[PDB]
Amino acid sequence: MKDIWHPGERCLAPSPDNGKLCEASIKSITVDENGKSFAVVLYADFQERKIPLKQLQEVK
Repeated sequence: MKDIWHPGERCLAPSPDNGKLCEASIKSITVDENGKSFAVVLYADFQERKIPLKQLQEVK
């Protein structure tokens, strides 16, 4: 809850290949009526995943 995420920012997100962390970029951030926040994350081969915002991690 301490991280502050902006669209366009580099992040670490669960890879679609193996689930391990890999570098990616935030395409958009959405908050919904339940209050849950998620990012649309874009990976290096242009795959897209819907990731809960709390699952992202800052790049090392």
